[PDB]
Amino acid sequence: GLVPRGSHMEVVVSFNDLSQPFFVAMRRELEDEAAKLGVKVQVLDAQNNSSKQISDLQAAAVQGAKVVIVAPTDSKALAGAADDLVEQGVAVISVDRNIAGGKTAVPHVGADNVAGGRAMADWVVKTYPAGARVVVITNDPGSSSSIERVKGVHDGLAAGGPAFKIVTEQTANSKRDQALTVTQNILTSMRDTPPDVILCLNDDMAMGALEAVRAAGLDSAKVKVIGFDAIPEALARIKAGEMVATVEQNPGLQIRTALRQAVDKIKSGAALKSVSLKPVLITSGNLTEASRIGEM
Ligand SMILES: O[C@H]1[C@H](O)[C@@H](O)[C@H](O)[C@@H](O)[C@H]1O
Repeated sequence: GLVPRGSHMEVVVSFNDLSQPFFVAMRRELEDEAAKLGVKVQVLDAQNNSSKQISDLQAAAVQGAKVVIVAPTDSKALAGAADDLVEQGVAVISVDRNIAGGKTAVPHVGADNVAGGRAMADWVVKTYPAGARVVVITNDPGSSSSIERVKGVHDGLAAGGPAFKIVTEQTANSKRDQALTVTQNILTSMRDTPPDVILCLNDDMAMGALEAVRAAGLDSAKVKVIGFDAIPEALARIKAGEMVATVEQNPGLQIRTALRQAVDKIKSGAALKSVSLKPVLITSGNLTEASRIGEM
C-alpha cells in the first residue's frame, strides 16, 4: 500500500497488526510526531502475517525507503528481512518488540518487558504472602514482548516458591475474543478451586478475562485480574474496583523516540541506538501516572 516518495523526509512504519487497540493508539502518537518533525510516514499493516510484513518491507526498500521502523509479527521470523534491508543500505529500527537472531544487531526501542512481567509477579508475591493460584494468559506468542513478559512473571513466581502455583499458562494471541473463551475454559477446568489471580499480558485480553470471571458467576475481588498497557478502558476498570492493576509502558514515547532517531538518521547520518523504557505498575492509588489517564 506504498505510494512514491516525494523527498528524503519519509519513513516507512510497519505494524504487526493494526487491529490491536494498543497499536491503533500508538499510530495516533506516530502521526502527531510525524507532523511535528516534518516527515511523511507511510504506515503498513502486516495483518498478523509475517509473509506480508516481509514483502511490505522488501517493497519499501525497492521504492527507496532509507529508514524503516518495524514492530515485527514474530521477532525471529523477521531477522532475515532486517538483514537484507541493512545489506541494501536501509536502516532498520524495531519498536515495541525486537528483531533477533540475525547477522546484524537491530536497534530496538521498547519497554523493559522482563521488568514489566516481574512487576506483575512481584505484586502477586506481595499481595499473597502465603501463596496463590495463578493463571497466565499470554500475548502475541512470537513477539519478544511476550517471551520477555512471561520470563519476568516466571522469575517473580519462582522467587516466591512452590506456594505460588502457575496452574496453567496459555496464549490468547492478543485477542479479546480468545481471551474470553480461553479464560472460561480454564475457569471451568478448576471450578472447584478457582484461581486467585489471572495475569493477562495485555489489557485487551484482560477485559476478556474480566468478562469470563463475571460470566462464571465469580467475584472480581476473589479472582483478581491484572493486565498490561494501561489503556483507558482498563484504567476505568481499576477506578471501578473491578481490575486491580495494569502496567504502563509509555507507547507514545516508544514510537516518538523511534521516529526522532529515524529523522536524525536521515538528516545527519546519526546512528540508531537501542532504548529500553522502565515500566510502572498502575493501581488505583497512582492512576494518574498512566500516560493515557486523560482519555479515561
Ligand atoms: O506491547 C504490546 C502490547 O502489550 C499489545 O497490547 C500486545 O498485544 C503486544 O503483543 C505487545 O507487544
